[PDB]
Amino acid sequence: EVQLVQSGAEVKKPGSSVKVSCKASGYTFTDYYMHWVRQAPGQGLEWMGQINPKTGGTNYAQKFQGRVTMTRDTSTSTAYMELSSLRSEDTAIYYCARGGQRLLLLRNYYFYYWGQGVLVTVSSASTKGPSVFPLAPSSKSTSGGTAALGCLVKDYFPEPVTVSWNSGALTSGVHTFPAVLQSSGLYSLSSVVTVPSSSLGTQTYICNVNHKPSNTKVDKRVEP
Amino acid sequence: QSVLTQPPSVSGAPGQKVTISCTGSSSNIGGYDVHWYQQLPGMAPKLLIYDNNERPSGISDRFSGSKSATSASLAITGLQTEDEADYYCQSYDSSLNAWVFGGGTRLTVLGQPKAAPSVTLFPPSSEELQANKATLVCLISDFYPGAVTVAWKADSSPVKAGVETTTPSKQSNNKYAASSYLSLTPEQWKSHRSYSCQVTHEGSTVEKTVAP
Repeated sequence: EVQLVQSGAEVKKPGSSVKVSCKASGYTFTDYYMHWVRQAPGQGLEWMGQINPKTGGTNYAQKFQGRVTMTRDTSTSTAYMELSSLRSEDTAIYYCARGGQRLLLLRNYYFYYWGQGVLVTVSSASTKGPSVFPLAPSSKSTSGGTAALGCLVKDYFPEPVTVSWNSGALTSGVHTFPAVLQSSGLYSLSSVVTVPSSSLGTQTYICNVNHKPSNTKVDKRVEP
Repeated sequence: QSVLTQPPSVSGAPGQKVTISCTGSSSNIGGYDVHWYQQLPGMAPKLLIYDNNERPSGISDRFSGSKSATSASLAITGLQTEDEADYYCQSYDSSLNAWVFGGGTRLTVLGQPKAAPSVTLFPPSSEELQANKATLVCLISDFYPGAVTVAWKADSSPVKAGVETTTPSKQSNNKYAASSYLSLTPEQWKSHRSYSCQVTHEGSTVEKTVAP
């Protein structure tokens, strides 16, 4: 019935500014305060402030006083949160959430309706395609076996990358791991494929790695 | 960093009770109601309890809230795997003139058999070595519950430098996976007899080692 629809997902450099939008539908926009709540990844919830949609009046959380501007476009029923002088610790999911009714003297102060949230990633890193390296079959680390081989997708930015094997033909025994973020500001991941030892030399194994943000495709054949 | 205080994590067997504490002061909980949110992975927070002890429509009675002086508490009975989420308390602070949140409590529901991890350790490839880099890759999988720590040794000596380890992530089979990377110079790679990746799980260790 009421819906809060958000936009503005991106990857920013430190020093820049980002403007996130929250379009409200299903109620009279001007009847309720709108709040902004951020959540750095893996971390807690952080109230940023609120805006009165009728007047445009705002109240900002202490922490963000020098850097945040909340606005509203009543005609599009849209609330905006602009954060400036971004640094890496501003990497977060930014939510809008409806507050209590504007005119009520004692209004509710929980948040029932939330926007879906918008990821802002702040990094000094520049777009970088991965280097792909084969993880040659270690036969004596798959007890039972079979045997696991794979591909290391090293030093790319930003997320995401996708990997398949044999152009997607091989899907069984496939495990592609979540990426890690390094001190370089670059990501890395591995994809591995558990496979019958006697089939090592009979084909075989090609990892296809797609990194859209850099328009890089790598097809790495993994020899035993 | 966070004005209200919650325990970082709680856990329970399916069917059991868990309690999550939220502690504040006279300036917040002492003067205002406490609300609770359940955040499932990838979702916005979802109002779970409001005005200390009320449930929104749809929320099970297995969830109950209470408030007392300057703290509040969320009780969950008949714990279900579906309850696995992050829980936040929220109130308002009159001294700060601001909405305030707890730091969050991660609830794990132990809905699978305990399982030690499988550990696969890969040496640097010749290609990476030719790029004058070296990465050992330690892949950890099929462990439960999803908490491991990883120790790297160069021969017998621990290495802390150059180690980067992911947080555990839930596989499709409901067990967990994690990876750890050890960055080396190719000189470092060549100049030891071996490197080991030790994965500790529930006070038990599984180790793999490789050599140039």
